[PDB]
Amino acid sequence: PAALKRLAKYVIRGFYGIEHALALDILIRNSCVKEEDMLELLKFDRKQLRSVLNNLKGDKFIKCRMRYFINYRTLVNVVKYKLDHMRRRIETDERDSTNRASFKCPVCSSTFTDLEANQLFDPMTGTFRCTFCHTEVEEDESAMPKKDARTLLARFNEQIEPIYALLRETEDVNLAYEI
Amino acid sequence: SGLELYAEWKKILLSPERVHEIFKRISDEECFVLGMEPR
Amino acid sequence: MDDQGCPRCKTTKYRNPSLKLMVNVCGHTLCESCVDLLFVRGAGNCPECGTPLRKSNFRVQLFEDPTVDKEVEIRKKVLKIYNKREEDFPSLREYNDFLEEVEEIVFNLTNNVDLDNTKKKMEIYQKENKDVIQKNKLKLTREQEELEEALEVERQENEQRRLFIQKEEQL
Amino acid sequence: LRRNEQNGAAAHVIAEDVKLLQFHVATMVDNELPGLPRAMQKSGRPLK
Amino acid sequence: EEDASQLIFPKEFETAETLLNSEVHMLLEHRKQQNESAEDEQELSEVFMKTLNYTARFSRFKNRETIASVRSLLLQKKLHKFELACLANLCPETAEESKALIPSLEGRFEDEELQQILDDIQTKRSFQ
Amino acid sequence: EHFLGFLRRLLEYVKWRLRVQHVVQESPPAFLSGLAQRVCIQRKPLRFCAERLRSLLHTLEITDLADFSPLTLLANFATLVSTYAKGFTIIIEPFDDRTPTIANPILHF
Amino acid sequence: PDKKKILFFNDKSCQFSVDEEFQKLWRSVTVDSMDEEKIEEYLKR
Amino acid sequence: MFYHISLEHEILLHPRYFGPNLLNTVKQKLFTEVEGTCTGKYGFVIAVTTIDNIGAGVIQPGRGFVLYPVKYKAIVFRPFKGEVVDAVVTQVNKVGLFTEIGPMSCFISRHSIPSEMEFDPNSNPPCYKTMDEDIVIQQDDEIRLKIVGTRVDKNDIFAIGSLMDDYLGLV
Ligand SMILES: [Zn+2]
Ligand SMILES: [Zn+2]
Repeated sequence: PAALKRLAKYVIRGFYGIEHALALDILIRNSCVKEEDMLELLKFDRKQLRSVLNNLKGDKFIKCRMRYFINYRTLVNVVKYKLDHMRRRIETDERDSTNRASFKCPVCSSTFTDLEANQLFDPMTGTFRCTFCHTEVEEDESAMPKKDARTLLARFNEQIEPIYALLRETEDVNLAYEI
Repeated sequence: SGLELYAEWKKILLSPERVHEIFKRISDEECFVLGMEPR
Repeated sequence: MDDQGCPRCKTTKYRNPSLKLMVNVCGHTLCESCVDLLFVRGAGNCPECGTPLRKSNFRVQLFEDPTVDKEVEIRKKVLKIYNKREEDFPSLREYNDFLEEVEEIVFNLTNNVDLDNTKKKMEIYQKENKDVIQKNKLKLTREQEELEEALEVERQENEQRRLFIQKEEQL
Repeated sequence: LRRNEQNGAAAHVIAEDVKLLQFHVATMVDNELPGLPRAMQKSGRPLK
Repeated sequence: EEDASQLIFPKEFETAETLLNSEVHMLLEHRKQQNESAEDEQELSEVFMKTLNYTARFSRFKNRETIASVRSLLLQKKLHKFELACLANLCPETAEESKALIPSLEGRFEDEELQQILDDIQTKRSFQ
Repeated sequence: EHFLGFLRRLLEYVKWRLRVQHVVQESPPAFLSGLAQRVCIQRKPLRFCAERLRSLLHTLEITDLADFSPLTLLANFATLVSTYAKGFTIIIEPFDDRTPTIANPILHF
Repeated sequence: PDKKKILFFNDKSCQFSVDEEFQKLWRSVTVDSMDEEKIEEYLKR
Repeated sequence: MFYHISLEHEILLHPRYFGPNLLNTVKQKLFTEVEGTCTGKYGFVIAVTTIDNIGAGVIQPGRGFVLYPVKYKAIVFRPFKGEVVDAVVTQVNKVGLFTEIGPMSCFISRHSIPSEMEFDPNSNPPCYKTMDEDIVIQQDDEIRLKIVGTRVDKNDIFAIGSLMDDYLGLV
């Protein structure tokens, strides 16, 4: 369980905030953890401590035992679950279906496909003319900006992907070990 | 109760997302035999 | 199946040990997920060194060195020609020097100028595509056929040995 | 609510505003259900 | 999604018997032979001659029996009938071209087989 | 350089042959034909692999030969595959007896 | 707590915020629903 | 692909056509608004040759008209993606090559044209040619192209092609 303790030192570092992390530090020792002791030791607000505990309960990071005295032990499957969710976002938002360079008319900010301006394509000018106004078309640009969001995300998602892939290899080294 | 539903065997109050994910897994034959046509 | 991991769309080799890698003209790496993710975004643009892929040249094999893939494919395309056996030469030193010339041509097509190599290929390929290259294509086809026949003869003999000892026991 | 759980709120304002959303969306469709204190805008006008 | 490279036709194309540029060309004058008789009729459409002026400038074969045989040529072959019409209006001359023209016939027969039909085509096609 | 390529080819083919997840018995000419068809290694350069690795390993002044115990083994294995037939037997085992939950594919010439 | 009490502690300087961590957390839709691990393994297969 | 398929249609007759020669009046009215007006779901209606049967004319309540269902066999052209075809060039531009197959329009993007055939705006007819000028593809030239994608709008069909593939060019 020492490895899980170590993975825990990383995740608290990697994710939880000081208020959470200070409480999570106490969770380090899985020998005995009462509610009165943890309250007095942390000197956190009782309502607020109950909120954090309730939050940790939501993680299933703590298994309450009715000794009434209580005990709190690890039940969080979110680290691997969250890494899988990261892989799922990496795979859907980041991908761009096509170049999608539809003509767009700068005067009326109307959006066209390469197909839309093809019917418009004006053979006397060797270029593409907008529909109701003969002003020349432009790149898709702001219109239909799936790529504009994806291009920024594409790169943001790849950085997050190297960091999370390192975290996932550490998790597999722990998860494979315990079979 | 009012706009919420409780459940004791530990008296939880059910979430719409939870019961929604529960429903998301019923196959198309038991849902059919309980009446709800899946199409 | 446990290599460092796919470059572009890094998921395949780390999770699934059920893949194979395809090399390009410049010869680095591409998996099937790379193949499809690359074809939808250019179809013939190398992930790193941007080599100008002629007709989307890609070749799927199962090795984990790119120079190995390069040497295997080029070695096959060279040894389709240059088929003079030891039967075809008068002496032994000429045959061993001929195999060393084949190694020279493979290493020249690895990194050197491909012009003098192709002129040497023109001369030898013409002068021996007259007679010897097609003849040895025929002979290598005959030996492939007879090796497959001999392996099927071995397996018929093993099945007969199994079934005859079973019929010994039951009889 | 989008911005309030966009930043990780205290997970307690979220209960009393999820009940607000549940009430407001159960207010548009049917109001004459017993209990559920009625909503009003004008001069004591219950919602239609 | 609808690609003839992956051979996805709508299920309505089961009784979709096909033809090539010459059989189109044949009846196109018969419709003009319909405009000869049956008077007191208005002018023709635009697409009628637009296709007729196109597919009459280029033909794939010459006359009736040239095709009446080539359909009997592919008659005994183990073919999808979609296959015959694709190369009937291709006129290829090398077998790997035809398999570069078709993403689907690499693994059916010997290469020279369709080349022999390609030879059978270039033997019957009277070039000028 | 070419002999390192030669051992590279032989190593990758024996490694791919060992990947088979069922027990396979062969005679050594069947293994030589599988070699000489699918990774282009003929018979006489596969006989002389022991002489070549001993001369090479004498050449490059390298000191602690215990570090080079596997490759010599492989090279010596090559010699046997290219020498004897009809009396010997190449049997491939993907798994043995005492080897639960552990990949241990071995190769008895 | 702003006025009730405050605590001095050591959490270390090696803390990594990462990219869109809050946004990733707000997307744990399954929550307590079981069989998500079975789903996670199926997506990696 | 030129197909010879069977489909059906219905005609609304105005009550001033009843009486003798009622039936043939359905025929003339059939030819006009069925052929020479191509649609999007079935392809291109070129010409009809046979009309199988005319159903029973149902008098709809009010509004006078009587509807007779009809069944006919009409040759139809419907091109598919991935199809290889011979085309004629109608206009040459720097962004690409415009070709046309029958009534259908077709665009070839320049990136989908081999680099050997560079664009030449300098020639009075804009064209595509090899540097050696072995071939000079221009307007009204006959070429073979591969359909990369197809379109069907209201009555007009379009496709998009590539010359990069093997065995393409003048025919
Ligand atoms: Zn405009
Ligand atoms: Zn990949």
